[PDB]
Amino acid sequence: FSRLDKVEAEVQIDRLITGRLQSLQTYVTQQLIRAAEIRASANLAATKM
Amino acid sequence: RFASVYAWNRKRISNCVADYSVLYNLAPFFTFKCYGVSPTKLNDLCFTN
Repeated sequence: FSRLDKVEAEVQIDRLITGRLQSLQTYVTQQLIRAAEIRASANLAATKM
Repeated sequence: RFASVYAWNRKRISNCVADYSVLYNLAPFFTFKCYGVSPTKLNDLCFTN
């Protein structure tokens, strides 16, 4: 925003927003898998108790 | 005098304040396009060489 005109900076800014945003989406998906695996372990632990 | 194509002259600029408005004054500068920066934002940037 300090070097490029607003007519063209939209293209530059757009290709970077999606990339950062897409990286967050991957991280959330990984947590869901890990949470699912832990939930299975907890049920096994509860049965043991 | 301007030198030939194969003998382009290289010039040094250092330690001075640059105003690009005086560049815009001359009429026949009908070919003025820049890649790395927007032409209208040259008045609030600093360079090293």
